[PDB]
Formats: sequence, C-alpha cells, structure tokens
Amino acid sequence: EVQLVETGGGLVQPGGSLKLSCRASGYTFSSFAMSWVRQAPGKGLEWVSLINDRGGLTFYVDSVKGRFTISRDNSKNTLSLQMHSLRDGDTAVYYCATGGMSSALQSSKYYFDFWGQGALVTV
Amino acid sequence: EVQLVETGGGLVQPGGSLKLSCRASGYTFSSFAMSWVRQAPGKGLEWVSLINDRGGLTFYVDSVKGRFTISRDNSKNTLSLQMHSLRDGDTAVYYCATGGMSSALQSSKYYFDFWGQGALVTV
Amino acid sequence: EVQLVETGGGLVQPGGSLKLSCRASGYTFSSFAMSWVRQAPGKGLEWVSLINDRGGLTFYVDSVKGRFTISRDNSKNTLSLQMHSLRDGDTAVYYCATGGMSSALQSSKYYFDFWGQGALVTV
Amino acid sequence: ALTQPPSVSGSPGQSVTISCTGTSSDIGSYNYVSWYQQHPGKAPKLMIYDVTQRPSGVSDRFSGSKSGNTASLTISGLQADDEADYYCSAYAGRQTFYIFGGGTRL
Amino acid sequence: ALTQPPSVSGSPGQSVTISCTGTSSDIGSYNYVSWYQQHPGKAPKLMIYDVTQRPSGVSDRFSGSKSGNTASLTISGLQADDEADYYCSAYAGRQTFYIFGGGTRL
Amino acid sequence: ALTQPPSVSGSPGQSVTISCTGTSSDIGSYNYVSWYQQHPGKAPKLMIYDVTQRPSGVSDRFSGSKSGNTASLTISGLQADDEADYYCSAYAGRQTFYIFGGGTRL
Amino acid sequence: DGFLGAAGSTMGAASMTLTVQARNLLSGIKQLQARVLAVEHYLRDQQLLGIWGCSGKLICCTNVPWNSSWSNRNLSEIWDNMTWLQWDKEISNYTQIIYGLLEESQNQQEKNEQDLLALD
Amino acid sequence: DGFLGAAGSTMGAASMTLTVQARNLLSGIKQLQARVLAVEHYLRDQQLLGIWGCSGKLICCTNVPWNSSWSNRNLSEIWDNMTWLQWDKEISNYTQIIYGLLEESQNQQEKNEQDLLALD
Amino acid sequence: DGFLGAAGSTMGAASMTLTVQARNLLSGIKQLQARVLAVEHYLRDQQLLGIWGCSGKLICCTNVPWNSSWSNRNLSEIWDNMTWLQWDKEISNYTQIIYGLLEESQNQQEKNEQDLLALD
Ligand SMILES: *[C@@H]1O[C@H](CO)[C@@H](O)[C@H](O)[C@H]1NC(C)=O
Ligand SMILES: *[C@@H]1O[C@H](CO)[C@@H](O)[C@H](O)[C@H]1NC(C)=O
Ligand SMILES: *[C@@H]1O[C@H](CO)[C@@H](O)[C@H](O)[C@H]1NC(C)=O
Ligand SMILES: *[C@@H]1O[C@H](CO)[C@@H](O)[C@H](O)[C@H]1NC(C)=O
Ligand SMILES: *[C@@H]1O[C@H](CO)[C@@H](O)[C@H](O)[C@H]1NC(C)=O
Ligand SMILES: *[C@@H]1O[C@H](CO)[C@@H](O)[C@H](O)[C@H]1NC(C)=O
Ligand SMILES: *[C@@H]1O[C@H](CO)[C@@H](O)[C@H](O)[C@H]1NC(C)=O
Ligand SMILES: *[C@@H]1O[C@H](CO)[C@@H](O)[C@H](O)[C@H]1NC(C)=O
Ligand SMILES: *[C@@H]1O[C@H](CO)[C@@H](O)[C@H](O)[C@H]1NC(C)=O
Ligand SMILES: *[C@@H]1O[C@H](CO)[C@@H](O)[C@H](O)[C@H]1NC(C)=O
Ligand SMILES: *[C@@H]1O[C@H](CO)[C@@H](O)[C@H](O)[C@H]1NC(C)=O
Ligand SMILES: *[C@@H]1O[C@H](CO)[C@@H](O)[C@H](O)[C@H]1NC(C)=O
Repeated sequence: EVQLVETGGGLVQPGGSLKLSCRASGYTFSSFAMSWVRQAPGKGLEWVSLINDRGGLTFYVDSVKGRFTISRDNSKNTLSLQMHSLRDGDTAVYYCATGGMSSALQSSKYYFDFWGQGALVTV
Repeated sequence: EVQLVETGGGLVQPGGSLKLSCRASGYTFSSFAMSWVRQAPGKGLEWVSLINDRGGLTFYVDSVKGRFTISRDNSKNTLSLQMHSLRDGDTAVYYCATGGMSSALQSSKYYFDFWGQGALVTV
Repeated sequence: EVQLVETGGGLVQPGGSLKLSCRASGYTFSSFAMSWVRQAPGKGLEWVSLINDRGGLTFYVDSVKGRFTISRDNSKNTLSLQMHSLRDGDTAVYYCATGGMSSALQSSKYYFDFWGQGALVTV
Repeated sequence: ALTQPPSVSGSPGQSVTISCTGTSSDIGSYNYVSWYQQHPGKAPKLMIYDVTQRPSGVSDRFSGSKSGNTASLTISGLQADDEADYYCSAYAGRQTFYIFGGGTRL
Repeated sequence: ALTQPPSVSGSPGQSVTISCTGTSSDIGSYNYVSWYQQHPGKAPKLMIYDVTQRPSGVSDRFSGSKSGNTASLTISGLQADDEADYYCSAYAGRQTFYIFGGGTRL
Repeated sequence: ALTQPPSVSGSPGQSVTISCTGTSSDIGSYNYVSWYQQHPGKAPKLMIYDVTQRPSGVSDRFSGSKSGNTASLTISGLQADDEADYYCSAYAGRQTFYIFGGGTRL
Repeated sequence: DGFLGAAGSTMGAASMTLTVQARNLLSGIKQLQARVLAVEHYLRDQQLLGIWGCSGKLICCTNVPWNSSWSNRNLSEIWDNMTWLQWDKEISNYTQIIYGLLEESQNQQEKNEQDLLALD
Repeated sequence: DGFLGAAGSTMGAASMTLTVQARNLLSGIKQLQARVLAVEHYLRDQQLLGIWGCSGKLICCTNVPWNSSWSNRNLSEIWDNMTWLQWDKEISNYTQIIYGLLEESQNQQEKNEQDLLALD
Repeated sequence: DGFLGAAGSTMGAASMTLTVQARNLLSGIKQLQARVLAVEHYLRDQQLLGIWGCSGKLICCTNVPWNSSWSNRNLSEIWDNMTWLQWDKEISNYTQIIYGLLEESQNQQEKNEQDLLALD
C-alpha cells in the first residue's frame, strides 16, 4: 500500500555531516506529518525528530536540537534529514515514518502509522 | 467567629487515593482564597496548595503538582483536596486555612488569616 | 576622541554596598548602549551588565541578577552601577564601555566599541 | 524510557501479557500508548494505537489496556510466527513527544 | 525553608527576639513576612502579618520588624502562657508562594 | 568561557594565529566574534568586530576569520609593540549575551 | 480563486481563503443608509469577536467544548465532506447558544488574568 | 440583569456586566447624522483603547501607578462602597491627566518591545 | 510638536509622534458622504493591519525579509537622513508587493499557531 524507502550514506567521521532522505508513495504525501526514529545496532527504538504536514513546524529531541535539521518537499514527495557533528552515540539505523502528529482539523494520531526500511548510519 | 473544620480518612497504603474536605462558617466563604498547609508529625509547617476565591486558579508546591487536586464549591461552603499516590513523605496533619491570596480588587493578604483543626493523614 | 572615566570607592566588606559611576564625553551619550565588564586582578575579562541607550532595558549575568542595578542619566552623561552584597568573588577592576547593543533602527554592534580606565573594587 | 520486562514466553496457543510501566506525566496523563511488533532485521509494524485501538490488517489476537500508569499488550493464541521484539510508545506532551520502552523478546 | 534559632528563652517579664533569616528573593524583596504562634497539639494562630502589622485580638507585647534579609519577632513582657512553637512565613513570588522556617521553641 | 591557547609567540616579522574555540550556540550560530588587545595595566582596545571587520585606526596587520565553531585572529608582521593579552568575545543569544575567552599572552 | 470562489469547496479548503472574503466586506439617502448599515454590521461583528477575545484573528481557538448535541459528526466528515453553507445550515439553531458560551468563557478568562497579574 | 442594571451597584459588582453595556453601544438627515456620530464616537473610544494597548480587552491593566492625589481612598471603599457614577464624578477633573500618562506608557513599551525583538 | 510637526523630521524622529497623527484621523449630503468615506477609509486601514496581525500596534514587526530590490539603502541613511515623505515616494511602486507578502506571512502563522495549540 504505502512504500517508504530511505536513502543515505555510509561511514562518516565525528565532526562531519551526513544527509538522509526518504521517498514515499502510495498515499497523499502532503496529508501526513512525518518523523525520524533511530535504533542503535544493539538497542531499542527512540524518537529523533518530527515535521508537520506543511513543513513549517519541526520538533527534536534535546540531544539533536543543535545538530539535526528536518525538512520536507511536498512536490517531490521527499523527507530529508541533515545531520551535523555526529558523535559516536549517533550510530543507528534511521527509519522514516508516517504519522506522529495531526493538524487540528484531522483526527489525532500520536502513533507511527507507516515505517520504511531504514538507512544505516555508522560514525 | 470563624469555624473551619476538616474531615478526612485514616490509614491509606502507598499508591492509593485519599480525599480531605474542610467545612467553613462564620464569614462569606466566596470572598476569601483558601489553602492547605501540612505539618509532619515531628516537623514544622509547609505550604501545600492554594485556591482562589472563585476556584478558577490553583497553585501547588512542585512536590504535589502531579498528585494533588484542590477544588472548592462556594454554594456548599466546602473546600476539597484529592490526593493520589501518597508516598511515605506525605504523612502529616493537613490544615485548611483562609487567606494567602487576594483577587486584585481586595487588599493584599499574603498571610493565612484563619486555621482549622487539622486532619491526620497516615501513609 | 571619546573619554570614558570611571569613579568609585575603595575597600568594602562583604554584605555591604558600593556604587560606581562612569562619566563620558566626545560623542552623543544618548545614542549608544553601554555596559560594565570586570576583570579579576589575576584573570581575564567577563561581561557583567548591559543597559540600552534609552535606559528602559537592563540585562545582567545570572551571578549578579539579585545584587547589581545598572542605570543611566542621559542629561548628565552618567552611567551608574549600584552593587549590593559584594562577595569575595566580586573583587575586580570594573570598566564601563560603549557598545554591546543597538536599538533596532541602528546597525548591529555586538562588540564593545569604547573602553574606560577602570575602577578597582576590593572586597 | 518506559520499563518493560526483558522477555515474555509461553507455549503455542496460550495467552501472555507484555506490560509497559511509565509515570504520571506520560502513560497516566495521556491515552496514547501504542504498541509495535519488530521482527529481527525488519522495521517495526504497528499493532496497537491510542490505548485499545487496532490497525486494519492486524488480527484479533492482539489487544491491550491501560490502568493507572501501567499499559499492557495481550497476545492470545500464541503462534510460531509471533516471535518479535515488542515495543510500547507513549505520548508525553509538547517538550518530550514520544517515549519508547526497552524491547521485550517474546 | 527559612532559618530560625532552635530555641529562645528568658525570664517572665523580659523581652526576647526570635529571628528569621531568609534570602534576597523572599524576605528581602517582599514586605510579607508573617508570624504564627502554635501551641503544642493546636493549630497555629496568626500573630504578625505583612512586616509590622498585628491582627485584632493580639496584644501589644508581640511586634516585629525587617532589615535586609532578616525579619524578627519581639515578644516583650514574657508570660507563662506564651510557650509555643513560633514560625515565620515569607511570600516568595509566583513559583514558590510561601516559605516557612523551622519552628522555634520558646 | 571560550577556549584560547595560553600563549602564542614568534619572531618579529612573522605571522601568527591566535585561535578561539567555542560551541555551536555561540561562535557557530552567530557571526559576532570580536577581538580585543589589552596591554598590561591598560584597558582593552578593540581590534576586530563582527567576524572580519576592523575598526578605523587599526592597521592591516590584524585580521581574522571563522570556520565551524572556531574563530581566529591573525597577526602578520609581528612588531615589538604588539605584546598584549588578546581576548575573543562572542555573542551568545538573549540569555547569555557575551562570552569571553581566557587571555592569550603574545 | 477570487471572492467566494471557495463557497463550494470543503470546509478545510475554504478556511484558506478567509482574507479574500474579509477584504470584500469593506471594499442619495438610500445609498447613505446602505453604507451606514454596512459599517454598523461590520462593527457589530468586530465587537462580537472582541468580546470573545478574538479581536485580531481570522482563525481563533477557544475554551468552550463542543457539546455533541449541536453536531455529532466526526472531524473527517465536517472538514472533508461538507461545505461552509451546509455547516451553516446544519447548526443554525444553536448559533446563539454557542455565542453565549463564548462570551461567558472570555469573562472568566479576563478575571483570571487580572488575578494572576495581581500576584507580586 | 439587563442594560444598565448594575448602574446602582458597587464598582466591583458592576465590573461583571461590562459586556452588557458594550453590546448596546452599536445595537432623514437628522437620523443619518445621529448614526454617523454614534459610529465616530465608538471608533474614537476604540482608537483610544488601542493607543493604550487595550484594543482587545474589557478589563485592561497598565503600568501607570495611581498618583494618590487623584483619589486617596483605599480599595475597600472604592470597590465595595461606591458606584461607577460616583467614581466618575469624583475623578472627572483628572481624566485627561490619566489618559495622557497611559499614552506615554504605551509608547515606551512599544519601543522597548521593538528593541527586545532586535536582539539576535 | 503638534499634528504633522514631524513631517520634515527624519524617519527615526518622526516615529515618536505616531499617536499624534493617529488621533487626528477620527477627530448636508456632501458632508455626510465625506464623513462616511473618512470612516470607511479608517476601517479599511484597520482591517489591513488586522490581516497582517498588527491590529493593536502602532509599530509592528513581521516575518517578511526586506528584498533589497525595494531599496538598497542601509539603515543609517533611511532612518537618519530621510523623511517619511521621501521614503513613501521612493518605494511607492513596491507597496502592493510588500502588502501581499505580509498577508501571506500571517496566514501561515495562523495555521501554525492552530497546529501548535492542537498538541496535547
Ligand atoms: C467541486 O467538486 C469537485 C469534485 O469533488 C472537486 O474536485 C472540485 O475541487 C470542487 N470545486 C472546488 C472549487 O473545490
Ligand atoms: C448539551 O446541550 C444540552 C442542551 O441542549 C445540555 O442539556 C447538555 O448537558 C449538553 N451537554 C453537555 C456535555 O453539557
Ligand atoms: C465518521 O462517521 C461516519 C458515520 O458513522 C463513519 O462512517 C466514519 O468512519 C467516521 N470517521 C471517523 C474518522 O471516525
Ligand atoms: C431548527 O428548527 C427548525 C424549526 O423551526 C427545525 O425544522 C430544524 O430541523 C431545526 N434544526 C436543527 C439543526 O435542530
Ligand atoms: C441596592 O442597595 C441594596 C442595599 O445596599 C443592595 O442590597 C442591592 O443589591 C442594591 N442593588 C443592586 C442592583 O446592586
Ligand atoms: C501627583 O500629581 C501631582 C500633580 O497634581 C504631582 O505634583 C505629584 O508629583 C504626583 N505624585 C507623584 C508620586 O508623582
Ligand atoms: C479605608 O479608609 C477608611 C477611612 O479612613 C477606613 O475607615 C477604612 O478602615 C480603610 N480601609 C482599609 C482596608 O484600609
Ligand atoms: C473639579 O473642578 C471644579 C471646578 O471647576 C471643582 O468645583 C471640583 O471640586 C473639582 N473636583 C475635583 C475632584 O478636584
Ligand atoms: C529641520 O532641519 C534642521 C537641520 O537638519 C534640523 O536641525 C531640524 O530639527 C529639522 N526640523 C525638524 C522639525 O526636525
Ligand atoms: C526581490 O524581488 C525580485 C522581483 O522584483 C525577485 O525576483 C527576487 O527573487 C527578490 N529577492 C529575493 C531574495 O527573493
Ligand atoms: C550607507 O551607504 C552609503 C552609500 O554607499 C555609505 O556611504 C555609508 O557609509 C553606508 N552606511 C553604513 C552604516 O553602512
Ligand atoms: C515607479 O514607476 C514609474 C513609472 O510609472 C517610474 O518612473 C519610477 O521611477 C518607478 N519608481 C521606482 C522606485 O521603481
């Protein structure tokens, strides 16, 4: 039904910069808020960032507020995440997902409705 | 002149719920802000909560912000305090009192004008 | 071009009060924001306080928010700093300086343009 | 993070419960405690959302509830293909949007 | 909390002072430092409010003052019936409404 | 505070660089990293403001730049009269207006 | 689109053209009377928004809960399948009830704000 | 109560009916002139509230201290024992003084707000 | 000074007299028509400020950047060496462009505010 496919880089050294992107199809892209969630190779899941459906509002976990930028382009059906500094604790598989927020005139979400395959970020 | 009489429960276990109430007479109930103050059996006094004369505004100490609810009913001349969780450090005699706040068009209080007898809360 | 001359006291004991002032000439006094910067006898520089050109807005470092008051009088070309409590860590040469802020319709400063000679405050 | 048991197990056909315990500011205050099923090497699939709601495509063997500050997922009729790492996720307000628990190995 | 001496005493008929020392953000900044007299086993009675004000019904032997960040209650003419735990209470702003000191045993 | 090397030196006529390293919230985010020259016993004189700007009256031997979270002052053509304690100062937002580094003894 | 172009669009889409209709509200005796009435009507609507605490907004959120009896449709039907003309018809009978509650809410808020400002 | 029902009530009680009187301010040549004047008066009062920074409030607090000379009564006498008609009579001579100070206060506040917004 | 006294002063100095000109905007058929037009003009300007989110301010900052093409002068020349009449003449051709951008900015802000309020 819904295909979310992440693209990204490989090995980056601490203090560098890495950009991820997520392509999506099978639903109206502009109708859903989207987020990034990461899983360290041996640990569980944690939320990283959230962007609204319009793209004007962004939210981050404190640990990435000064390092990560989340953006989207609704004409290209593309979600992007630009990361700077990338310390050793940032090694993880980064998944893009649909859901997590709703724009007042839509019913509540507060869940991650669709998940991608995940890009592997190694520091 | 002014009679403030607290009513309440006895022994409650940690993780439970306990409600106190305070009846008052001898003054216009709706004209005064009211508060709850507690005294541990072997210690001094500390302020717990404050409610306005209209009941729309409530204030709490940080240690009870997620546990205690203060409310009043000006037709029944009744002040109520609903407590949840009730950890061992919450054992105390709980007094209801008149004063502590004033609604802009009245002169300043910032003192506790009248005191009740006190309910004993044992965890 | 611009002469900034600090005046002040000598030895004060902890818990006391000391006032400094700075006279200025050679420029339009009311056109510039001013600040106080202190240097401990054996250390480097740190910013202490900032006042706008109009005098309505004041800013302080957290360590002096409850102790120092900054004010100015644009008819007397005088900048004043009233200090209370004055703990041992407050011993320093206190310089008055021109710059550090700009009132929206002026170009940015964010630097200290002119410096005085410095008053020595000993606790 | 939310606290979950390191592992839950049982025989095929039996019902088991995976709990998730949080605090008053997250599971307690908000009725938004979703559950995900992550097979090893795969992305998580959504199993439960809100408190008791189930996405279309998920069978009736997966259910859940909330009491106090504790939420739980009940998996009845255990099947051989249900082995996965299960996670809970709670909405925790405007400053901390989501809190995930540790994974539970079924 | 505010700091008070553990105990104050004197002979009948003498004047004694019970001090209360706070900080700049409470006694210093606000002129709202009340005093209460709590007989053992009984609820506290109000003795002083604002800084120097006295409620009706309280005799002229109870007075007080404020200087810097230190407030005090003066009890002149000590009587046998004045034995009580005395407390000070200061208004400390919008986030911390009231701060009480430790009790002083007369 | 900002980190600077304890001392920088070189022969007359040579170029040296005095670095200043901060964090993302100050040198990184804002293009306001000024430099001052303080001769011992005297008040500091302004040498650099913004990132690359130089006040009138300061010769062309004093320049500077910013990359990432690191700013630097370059002093070319070292003279005998250039011995001073050099300081960097960064604008760090509304809560923390200015951050100074440790002094560098030329 | 232009003036009233969104009239047949869904409630969600038409909420994005509020400035178009708003501008067109202001844009011998009989004509002076018509113009004076147009001004008085406009001012009554602005006064009503002011009373509710919405004096400067085209979209204004409040503290009055939806009572369900007024309309038991979910948000998806109202914002995606209905036009504003249909909504206006559907809840016409409850308009004054809603307006009364909105006024009461703001009066309480003003008093509460004043009381919070009185705290030293 | 209805329109002006609180006129004889105390200043405190009458402060709870501000929306009743506010609604009733808006509610051939001679009549057009009367209506135009009513509109101009209303707009002058709204402009004056805007100048003071009270454009959207019925109860608005400011930064101008009471000067005592205007009235040396305590709050208990003013709010519990006086009506608004008596208060209006008592301080009529000082109305323009108060208005002037209110305008000055807002001008300083606007400049200060702009200067705070200019900080990066 | 009085009404329009600052007309020949610099843009900075004249910004301190905004309340003087603002008060003087409100201060048989032909006269009624003139008064009705004066009211309609005033209300259109107030509506326009409301659309931009500046309904209660005389000095209002926004989120629209200066495009440089409109005017490439620095702040020192504009605020210290020019009058408002010269500035008004200099950018007359771009007035509607600026107004359009201001409206767009507020519409986005209103939607964003609503979405932030929707977060539990
Ligand atoms: C009219 O209805 C059609 C079909 O639903 C829709 O595509 C079209 O956008 C509508 N017109 C407007 C102006 O929204
Ligand atoms: C809804 O309105 C009816 C009156 O039509 C009222 O009786 C009912 O209590 C309202 N619902 C709530 C939840 O107040
Ligand atoms: C809205 O109500 C209709 C009618 O009961 C229902 O078919 C539809 O699924 C509902 N939508 C939501 C989002 O609840
Ligand atoms: C409103 O009242 C009329 C009767 O005057 C009735 O026919 C109509 O159905 C009512 N509408 C609602 C939504 O109650
Ligand atoms: C008129 O005066 C009496 C006596 O003070 C009072 O009880 C009554 O409420 C007053 N009327 C109003 C409308 O307040
Ligand atoms: C009160 O007003 C008078 C003028 O009538 C003035 O002289 C006096 O200074 C004012 N009081 C204060 C505290 O400014
Ligand atoms: C107000 O002033 C009157 C007249 O002096 C006095 O009788 C009354 O007690 C005062 N009230 C207060 C609360 O100060
Ligand atoms: C106001 O002025 C008049 C004289 O015109 C005087 O009789 C009256 O007492 C004055 N009122 C006040 C409150 O000063
Ligand atoms: C007119 O120009 C002169 C010279 O620049 C200036 O001093 C004066 O203030 C100006 N007039 C006004 C009203 O600003
Ligand atoms: C300035 O305006 C022109 C149109 O006149 C436009 O092409 C240009 O992109 C604008 N500048 C910026 C930075 O957007
Ligand atoms: C403003 O521009 C003029 C003309 O280029 C220039 O002479 C002047 O120095 C500039 N001022 C500033 C502060 O940049
Ligand atoms: C505005 O347009 C006119 C032509 O109608 C032109 O002469 C004038 O220079 C233009 N002004 C600007 C600032 O572009």
